[PDB]
Amino acid sequence: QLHNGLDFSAKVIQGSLDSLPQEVRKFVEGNAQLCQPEYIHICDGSEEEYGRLLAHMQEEGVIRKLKKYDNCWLALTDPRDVARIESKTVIITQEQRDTVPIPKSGQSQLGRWMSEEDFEKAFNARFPGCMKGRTMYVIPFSMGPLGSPLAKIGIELTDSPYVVASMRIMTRMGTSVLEALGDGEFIKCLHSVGCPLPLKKPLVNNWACNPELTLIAHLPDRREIISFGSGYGGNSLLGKKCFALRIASRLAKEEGWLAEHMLILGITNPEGKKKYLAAAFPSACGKTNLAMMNPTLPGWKVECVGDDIAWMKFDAQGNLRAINPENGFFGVAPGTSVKTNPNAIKTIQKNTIFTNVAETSDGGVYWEGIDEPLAPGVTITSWKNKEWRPPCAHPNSRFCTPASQCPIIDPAWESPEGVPIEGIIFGGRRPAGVPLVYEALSWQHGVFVGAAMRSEATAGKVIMHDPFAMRPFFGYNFGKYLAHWLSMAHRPAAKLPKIFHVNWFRKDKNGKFLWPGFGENSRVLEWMFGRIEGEDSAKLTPIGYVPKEDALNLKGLGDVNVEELFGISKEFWEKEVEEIDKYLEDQVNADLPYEIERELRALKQRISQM
Ligand SMILES: O=C(O)c1ncccc1S
Ligand SMILES: [Cl-]
Ligand SMILES: [Mn+2]
Ligand SMILES: [Mn+2]
Ligand code: NA
Repeated sequence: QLHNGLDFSAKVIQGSLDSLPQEVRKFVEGNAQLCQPEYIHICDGSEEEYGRLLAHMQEEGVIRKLKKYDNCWLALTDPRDVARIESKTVIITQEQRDTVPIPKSGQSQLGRWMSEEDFEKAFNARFPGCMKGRTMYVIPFSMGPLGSPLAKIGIELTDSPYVVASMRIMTRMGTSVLEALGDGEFIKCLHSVGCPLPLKKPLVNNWACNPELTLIAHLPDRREIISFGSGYGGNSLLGKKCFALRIASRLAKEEGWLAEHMLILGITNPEGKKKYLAAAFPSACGKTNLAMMNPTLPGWKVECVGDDIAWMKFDAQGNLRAINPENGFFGVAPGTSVKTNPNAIKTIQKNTIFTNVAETSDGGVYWEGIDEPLAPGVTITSWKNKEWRPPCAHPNSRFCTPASQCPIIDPAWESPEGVPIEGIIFGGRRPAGVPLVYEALSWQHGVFVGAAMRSEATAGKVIMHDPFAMRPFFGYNFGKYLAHWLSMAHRPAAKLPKIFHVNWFRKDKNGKFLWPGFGENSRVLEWMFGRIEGEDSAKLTPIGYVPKEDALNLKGLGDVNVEELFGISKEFWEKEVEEIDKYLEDQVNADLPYEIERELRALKQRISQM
């Protein structure tokens, strides 16, 4: 070198550039050159590092300690920066069609592509000098149990201590990961809040962000994730959606596995027999509630493996093995109660970071639907830091908690070979037409059932399509994703799990729920379990198998109207098939696989014979 080269050794405040794997050092030093951080901190993952970082954020006004609990914290954000922004989330590939199908008549709802050239301009308009005056933290992290053959490693560079703390909870991170990685391949994750010092614009609520320039980008062919201007959740904790669904789904396709928006639970019947099930419901639905269910049926146990993302690969015996690539739960707070989710309420009482919830005057947390009366003189500060009376919490407010703290965490939740999935459940909120539960007729049918998923949006009401619960998350062309799932039927040895669809939301003509739900949903899981064992507990219908009369355990429920709850109307299903047809034709178009068109035609045909 003729001067100091591009050596940032002088600016390292923890760790050593010399001890990094060569390619990790290149990634760090290149981005230090580009972003111009004041310091580089190579994270170790230690409790001391974590404790110190939290104390520091506290000193800078960035988080508040919640004094009601053991080591819990609260962040309140700039209200411009509160959620994933789909319209600023993009995937870059040489060809648009590889990322999203070319729709027939409308705009695609299945992803957003950006050209390499357009992304380069965007990147150049954002990242140069963006970390000036700030520490660049280097977060080495594993998605999956450390050293599992199903795990994948990333390195996230960030200028946000809040991301570092949250990534500690949500991933495995620190020195052990760098040691596991060695000279292997990793996903390159670059994040900045986009507020270099000295600040050009007002800092709101001690929450650095750059809303106008917010851009969450994915470069699967480069194995890169590049995210600018949001400090929040799925935009900044790059392991979760960006890596573990978007990038990972593309890797899965290359490699023969599946990366999916599914909870994983273990269910044990009164005789001690255990199965694992995976379930995909829209983000707005109760995946966490199901994954941590407290079953009402005596002798049944539910244990949680994960509440969000599943990586699944057929092993050499044909079993579908699943891991939770996450290390925590990043759960939507509102609606979490002792009634809807007692085990979640337990988990979050220790060592948890909350974002955009309300705070009680006794240093506790609160939100819509917490269903917990407040003591005599206890008042509320809203998530906007103002006094509040009976929203107090933002609808996308969150808890971020260690998975190991769940009182019903599955004993195998970190087993490196994964847990054997025997059923895959799809579901959506449908106030009419759709039965409580049905079973797919075949693998191909089951893939169609995934494809056809629809759900009532939270509020007049709209019923939206959300195939496989993956609509915001596909890493590549959804047609090709469907072909990938279909291909599993031709894999030698593969034991294809049974596929089900559920709906907890069916209403009578007065708008009253026909099914009580919550822990009563264990009655549906019981039926599934028996069907997997080969029990003759099903009746054939045009849409699939439903429970026979008297097959569902209704003991304890009184008079459940199973007649209406399992009613199938020709008129409803005629309309439903037409809406699914028009949707797949438009959105998937030339990339719709033959077998999915065949399943659509077959369902139309069975409905025609009613
Ligand atoms: O809330 C519902 O009723 C529901 N049921 C099944 C699957 C997803 C949801 S959101
Ligand atoms: Cl989010
Ligand atoms: Mn999710
Ligand atoms: Mn086939
Ligand atoms: Na704040």
